[PDB]
Amino acid sequence: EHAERLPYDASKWEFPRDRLKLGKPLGRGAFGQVIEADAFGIDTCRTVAVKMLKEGATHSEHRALMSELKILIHIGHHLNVVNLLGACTKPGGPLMVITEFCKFGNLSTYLRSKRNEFVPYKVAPEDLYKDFLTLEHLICYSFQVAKGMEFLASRKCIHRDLAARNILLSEKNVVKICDFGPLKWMAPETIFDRVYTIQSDVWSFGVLLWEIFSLGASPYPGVKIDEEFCRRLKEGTRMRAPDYTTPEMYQTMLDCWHGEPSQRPTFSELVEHLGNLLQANAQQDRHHHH
Ligand SMILES: Cc1ccc(C(=O)Nc2cc(CCCN(C)C)cc(C(F)(F)F)c2)cc1Nc1ncccc1-c1ccncn1
Repeated sequence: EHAERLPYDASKWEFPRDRLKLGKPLGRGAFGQVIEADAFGIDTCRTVAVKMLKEGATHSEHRALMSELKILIHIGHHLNVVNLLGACTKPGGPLMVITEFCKFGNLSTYLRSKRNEFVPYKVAPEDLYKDFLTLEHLICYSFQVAKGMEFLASRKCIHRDLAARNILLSEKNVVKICDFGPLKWMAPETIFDRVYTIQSDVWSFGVLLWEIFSLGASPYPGVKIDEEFCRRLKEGTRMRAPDYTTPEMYQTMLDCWHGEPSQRPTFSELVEHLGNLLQANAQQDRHHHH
């Protein structure tokens, strides 16, 4: 791709390193570290996530982070794709990529923490279920990720590692697709022939759906991921319905796991379908609408 070579609109993206208050670490990789920070005037004060290139990084590592920055800029804006807010690329400090901060963390861990705080739907008095998750929340998250993937697809992208661990949750129940840089999430064609396409991302989306409606459980419980797993997968064996799913959502997972990639729904069809399911669920209770 050589994305690092793309023109850089510094007036639009460059942020002064001295306008950042660096905080607690959020993660680390071969590239360096990601830390939480407060930025002033990146749009006031706003909390952000900063991916920083380690000192003494190799040329390939440096090139890789710059590439990621240019790719994020190329992709463009979408509510459900982690928002790039700026970068620090000029001399005087490390290369830094700045994104919005999602306070609730990854979806897998978050959902897991709400297992004792979930009900299919609230009933008045609703304060008995304050901050509880409901089927509406779960369908909503599913819908948003589909919207985000439909967007990435429209921009000719292939995610390749779609999973709950790569989805962050921000305020107002808005989720963001990320790629922090996965056999249980791979389509058969990917496992056996290393083939990656938007349709294999759909298969992974199906696993993500299972993760969502199991409230953060690990895929394929009780199964060792080995040649026997691959044999049975290719044969048609699929995960059973998760504990918090609806019949419609489970069939959607099955659809996403069709053996033939061309027969799996497209993200556009998933957006349509999940949107309808969400609307039906959101307007179902007429209690407050007399
Ligand atoms: C700072 C930063 C920079 C870039 C990204 C990120 O997802 N980048 C990225 C990069 C790419 C292309 C490059 C992929 N490489 C494998 C890295 C695609 C996406 C897409 F489209 F899938 F969303 C996303 C996440 C983050 N955020 C982050 N990273 C590591 C740990 C924790 C966070 C975090 C915590 C809370 N709030 C926001 N970010």
